[PDB]
Amino acid sequence: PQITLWQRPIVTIKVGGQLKEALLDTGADDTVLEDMELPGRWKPRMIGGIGGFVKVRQYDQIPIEICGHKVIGTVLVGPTPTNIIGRNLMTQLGCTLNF
Amino acid sequence: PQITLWQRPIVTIKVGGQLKEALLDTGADDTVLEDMELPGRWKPRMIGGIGGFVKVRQYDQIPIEICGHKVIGTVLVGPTPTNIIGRNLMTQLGCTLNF
Ligand SMILES: COc1ccc(S(=O)(=O)N(CC(C)C)C[C@H](O)[C@H](Cc2ccccc2)NC(=O)c2ccc3c(c2)[C@@H](N)CCO3)cc1
Repeated sequence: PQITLWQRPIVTIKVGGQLKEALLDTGADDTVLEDMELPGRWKPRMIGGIGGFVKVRQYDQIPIEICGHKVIGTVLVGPTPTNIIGRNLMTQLGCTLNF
Repeated sequence: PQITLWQRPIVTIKVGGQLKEALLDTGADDTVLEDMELPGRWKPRMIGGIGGFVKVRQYDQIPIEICGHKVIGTVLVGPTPTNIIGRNLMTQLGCTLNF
């Protein structure tokens, strides 16, 4: 698809069995999801953004379906107010910024 | 330009007389710059990032030069870790996301 930016670039994802909405975010190094239940070991991590620093849980090699395409990568889980799809997964969709 | 996302999409911009590096950010509704002094008056505004809400200054009708392009819009100034270009300016560039 081609997605313009007159509104938020929001897509449907499926992770941990659940369908969710998420934001395609070229400013995010990594993918950050709102608190949910995910299986497997994780490791604590700190990320920094506009509101300061937040503590997230880092999950490795987590499968995520984005608009029907299965990708896999690191997923951070924590108290973000919005599900965010980072570059680490957008590369795997073959996604580009065009102007 | 077609920009892949294997690395951060950084561009040089010219604003308020000054040359600066900023991040192309589809997850940002609005453009946000670190403390700067801009032409014109501002009003207070609260914006919400990954760590919570923060007070910024909203300047309207700020001209900005981005990748050989001239644009003009609202620029927010406040405690952001990195300068970010939001959708409000990227639409003026004609940016799209493409899978
Ligand atoms: C290592 O992985 C990460 C991933 C994401 C982040 S981040 O979310 O903190 N962020 C990094 C910088 C560029 C600020 C990138 C996103 O662009 C960020 C995501 C977000 C969107 C909505 C709500 C919370 C977070 N976007 C913004 O901070 C942002 C930027 C501008 C903006 C708004 C938000 C609106 N809430 C109000 C007006 O304009 C940091 C580290």
